Amino acid sequence: MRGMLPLFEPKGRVLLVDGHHLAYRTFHALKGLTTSRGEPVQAVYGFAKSLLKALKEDGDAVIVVFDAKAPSFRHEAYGGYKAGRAPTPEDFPRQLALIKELVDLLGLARLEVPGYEADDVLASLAKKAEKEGYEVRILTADKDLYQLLSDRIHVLHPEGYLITPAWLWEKYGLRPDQWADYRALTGDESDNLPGVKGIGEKTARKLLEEWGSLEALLKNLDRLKPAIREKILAHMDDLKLSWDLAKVRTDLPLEVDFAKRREPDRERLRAFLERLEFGSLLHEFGLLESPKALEEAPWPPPEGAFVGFVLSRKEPMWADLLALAAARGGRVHRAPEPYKALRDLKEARGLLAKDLSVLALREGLGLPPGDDPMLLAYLLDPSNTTPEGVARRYGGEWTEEAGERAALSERLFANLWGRLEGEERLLWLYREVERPLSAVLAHMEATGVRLDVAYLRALSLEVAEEIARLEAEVFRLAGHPFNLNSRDQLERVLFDELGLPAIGKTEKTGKRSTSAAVLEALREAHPIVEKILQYRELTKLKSTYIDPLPDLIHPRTGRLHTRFNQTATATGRLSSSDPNLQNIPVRTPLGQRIRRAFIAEEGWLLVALDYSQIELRVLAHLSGDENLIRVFQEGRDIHTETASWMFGVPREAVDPLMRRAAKTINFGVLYGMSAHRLSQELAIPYEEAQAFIERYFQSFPKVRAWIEKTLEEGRRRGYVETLFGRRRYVPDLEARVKSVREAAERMAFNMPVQGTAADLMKLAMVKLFPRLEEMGARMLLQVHDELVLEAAEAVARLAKEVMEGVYPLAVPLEVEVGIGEDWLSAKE
Amino acid sequence: QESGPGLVKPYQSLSLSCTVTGYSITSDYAWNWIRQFPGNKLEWMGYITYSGTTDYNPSLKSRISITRDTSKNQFFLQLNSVTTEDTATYYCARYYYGYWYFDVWGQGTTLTVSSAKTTAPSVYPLAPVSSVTLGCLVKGYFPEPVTLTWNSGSLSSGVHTFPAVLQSDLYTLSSSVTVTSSTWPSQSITCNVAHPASSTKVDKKIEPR
Amino acid sequence: DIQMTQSPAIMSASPGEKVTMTCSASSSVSYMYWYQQKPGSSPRLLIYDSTNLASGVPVRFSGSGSGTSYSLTISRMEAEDAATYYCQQWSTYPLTFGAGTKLELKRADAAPTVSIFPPSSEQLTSGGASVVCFLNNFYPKDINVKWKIDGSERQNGVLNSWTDQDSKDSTYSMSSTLTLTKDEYERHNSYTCEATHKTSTSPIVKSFNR
Repeated sequence: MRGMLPLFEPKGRVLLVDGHHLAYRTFHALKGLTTSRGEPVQAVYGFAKSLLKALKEDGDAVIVVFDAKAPSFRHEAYGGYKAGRAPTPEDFPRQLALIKELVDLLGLARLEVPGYEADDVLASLAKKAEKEGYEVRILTADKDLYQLLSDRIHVLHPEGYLITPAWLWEKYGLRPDQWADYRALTGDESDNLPGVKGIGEKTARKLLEEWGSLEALLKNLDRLKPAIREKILAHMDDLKLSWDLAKVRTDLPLEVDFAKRREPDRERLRAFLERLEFGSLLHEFGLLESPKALEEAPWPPPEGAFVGFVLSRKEPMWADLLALAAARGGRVHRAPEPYKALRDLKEARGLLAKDLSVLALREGLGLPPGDDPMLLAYLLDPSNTTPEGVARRYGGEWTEEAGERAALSERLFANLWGRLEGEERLLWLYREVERPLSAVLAHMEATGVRLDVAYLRALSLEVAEEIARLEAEVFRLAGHPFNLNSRDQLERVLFDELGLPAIGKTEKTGKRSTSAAVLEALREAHPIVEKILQYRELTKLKSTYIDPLPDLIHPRTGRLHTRFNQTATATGRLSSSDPNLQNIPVRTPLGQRIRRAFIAEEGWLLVALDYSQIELRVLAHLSGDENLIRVFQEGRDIHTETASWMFGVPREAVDPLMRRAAKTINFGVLYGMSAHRLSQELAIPYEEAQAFIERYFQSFPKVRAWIEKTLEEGRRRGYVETLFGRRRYVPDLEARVKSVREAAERMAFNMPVQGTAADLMKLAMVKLFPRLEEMGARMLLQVHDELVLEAAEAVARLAKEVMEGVYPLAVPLEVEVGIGEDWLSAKE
Repeated sequence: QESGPGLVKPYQSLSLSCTVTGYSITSDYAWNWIRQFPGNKLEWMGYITYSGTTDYNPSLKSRISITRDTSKNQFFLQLNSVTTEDTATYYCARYYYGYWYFDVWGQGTTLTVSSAKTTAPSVYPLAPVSSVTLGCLVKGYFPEPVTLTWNSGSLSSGVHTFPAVLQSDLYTLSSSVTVTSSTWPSQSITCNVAHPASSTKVDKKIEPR
Repeated sequence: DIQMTQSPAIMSASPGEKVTMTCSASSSVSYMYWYQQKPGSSPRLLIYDSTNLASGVPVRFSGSGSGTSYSLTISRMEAEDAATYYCQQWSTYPLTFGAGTKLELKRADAAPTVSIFPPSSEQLTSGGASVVCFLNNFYPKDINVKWKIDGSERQNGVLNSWTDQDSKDSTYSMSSTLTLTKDEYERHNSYTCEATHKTSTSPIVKSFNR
């Protein structure tokens, strides 16, 4: 339930936050934040940012309280010199000794009740102000308080967004008055409760709403179905330990008067933050102004300016530069000659800084990319992956003229940089990852890959034979020759061979629907509809079409140029375009023949390297599973060791049947999957499929806890953070329909796996770029988690050292190398 | 299904929306926007990916705006400063990517940019002459279009629907059906007309007068 | 931005003939996209880049072209191939479609079914009177409809509307409506609707008296 950044302390019409679990949150995350001396400041940093985010909505005042539980030296350290003490480790109580003074300096009050827990204090102050006439809002991070949501009591946070009381009836479906019984059968972190079983794929995560009809665990009921009643009477003294969540009593003896804000002491406020090196982010209280009507200027000194350009087509390599401008101090610097203006500039700074550098490298000019507003908005919200969308949302427009577009890049920097300075996790991703990567992608598009012009023509007649054979197969059946592919003439054959049933909840009735997913469910019976869907997969390449590789070759260089977008994706990968090599059918005899066309120069060789099971390695690092890290530390196979601990057989007695069943779960865990989806891929039944997911969690305990931690930090957070700090704004994780919520959860635990795996590649490409310039090698492609280079034996060993030793992880990374003349000779 | 207004005034902002169910706008596929009619010449307006937007529209980027709402599972369209220069008749297309091609394509919807008011339709019955050939006259409406179906969509044989002609800020549409003499008038034949612009739904019977 | 032009626009062919149509650009064009659309449906795929056939597609269809002009050629025509075709490219282009080659089916010259219609009681109480005349099933599209009120020929107030070719038998249909007032209807008596076609030397006369 809600939360993302620490903070705390109620007051009428203001936030009602808690400061217990919010100190434990920022210690297990954002660990890469330290000073130049050697003082930790990874949790002390969340004070001047969170309380600032809430001050835009504002209210009256804020008070201050501490914890008083049995294990608290780390939690209640926010007032050690005041009152309160208990026992816990020595590594954290030194950091909170810096915030206790900054409390009374902003004009905030204080309160402390020793003996009673912090969770009991919030329940008392919520119901007391309701009777007086004040507006309150419960607010918390830990999954304990949500039952107190009623009239006049709302949901918000200084951390993130807003939720209503009707929004509680959406995903959950339960009422507030009975929400105390929700967490009494779930589990999650801090609460010891092991036992979910299964029965009907619901387990305990999707069963919750059925328990409302006759509780069973608390008062009445004797007999019922398994898993819904079997795990209550079996587990003794386990449910009697789960009542710590229910310990949120509203009847505690406390007076405390609600008063307004005090005078802020700004003389010492800035004195404490400078010793922490964060005394510069105090200029966030100002307002912003930006119009598209700017001034003009000629050519005198335009160093460090924001450029803008006009092209003939969206592809930089073939396009002609029609106009070029610059912006410094709110003035537009127009040019009479486009090709001459490229030599007067130091660096391409502004919108689409990568795409302009590619135009310069063709003419013979080394232009480096600097700052770009496209990458600034990408880190704050992944929905803004357009030069148009960043302008229209934040205040501005995107025209066809270069003079107005150059002046836009100056303003889109002023507004987005202010929001990025308060984010240290995104500044690391902008200085060390994004900006220097723009210099790498610019060279892969400018140089390109050489193709074998004698193979593509021969393949054009080879595949043509496979087409004519399957075309003659449908002509042999049904009798009369007709016009295929056309929806109007396909129904005429279905008139002769009657067989048209329903599909499901996926929208029907229209004319667009009779070309999307029609006949895809009918293949399980008739062979006539199978030789048209197997044909839909045999004849694709560039989906029916075949984009000519020898004709798309530049008349100047002689190589194919592929555009790599740095933003695009949601996870954090580099999506290609012209040609889109991101989605190629692998391990298939069709997609393997397309790679044979991609060769190197007359004396150069292709060195293709691929990340061997990185998506399974990252799963172990973010969880901390002692059994999953064990497989990689030794250097064994993951698909074999999983099936060993599940069935109870040794690693050598594992046959191809059990290794297959384990492979489907190891690839399914990336997006979660379900027992219904697992039953369709394998020959295993519905009731037997549930046991295969349980044996996976019995062998790997911390992995189950991680899914519960991501479901926590997702439905409540709004986004899903990675190891480095990437965002993913999705409010879909709290929906009414079963089809919208399930699709949202599938995207929750999919970004910290596929995104970090892509970020380790992004950070590797930056460190490998200086080493390629001296060795005489170059970078070419980036598909999925594979990097293709062109040099050969000396570079293969150097590239392996950079990719593996990119960041110190808990698991040992392994990369598979491959040297050859072509992409098929190198394989992975 | 294309949802939006049937009429819009000059120099204003247009708001359209194509709804989707089943396959969400977060799994895969890019959703395009392309128009057609009356000159049969088409024009592009851009797309919207699963991740966010990623669109790169044509030379006229100062007016078009593409946004979305993932919670409701639909994508909006905003065309600022809409004039008479816009050809109109918007279709919601879709790209596949990885391997590029257009396959599906939207509904249609005939929107017109004018300063005139929305008018209601008037249905008049016509008597069959020669080998029994009926008719339905719909005139005095603004703007396009009207869904005409004979016997609630049961009779489809011999149905010839004529297009609407513009005669000074007014439209006139007609239709005709041909059946046997053993049918009329032992069996009731009716003209069902429905206008989505004025919300005027009225049923009219063909009586022997 | 390049301009796409399809030569020609409207053309007809009989079942069994050899059809040919071309799509041309202004500059050096690489690769082409081909589409198809029937009256009352969404546009789909058919032929792809330069020559070969797509998922499905009959063996009678074939492509050609390289450089400036790309064409489509059909060796055997049928009654189900008549539809509208479009062309697009993605080489040196931000993607835009062509004009539209509307291919129709050719049949025998048939005579028109003309019938004159009188106005209803609901229209005369309002204040107007519209005399309609439906002409169904005929070949070709060229036809001259003349309105003669009591001897004199009327040309003003005639709303002509032509339809597209059918998919069942492939024929043309036209509608002519003469919108007049109530005061001009009660003044006159006889109204005629003629039809001059290729199939007949003399016009098809149909009139009624009040």
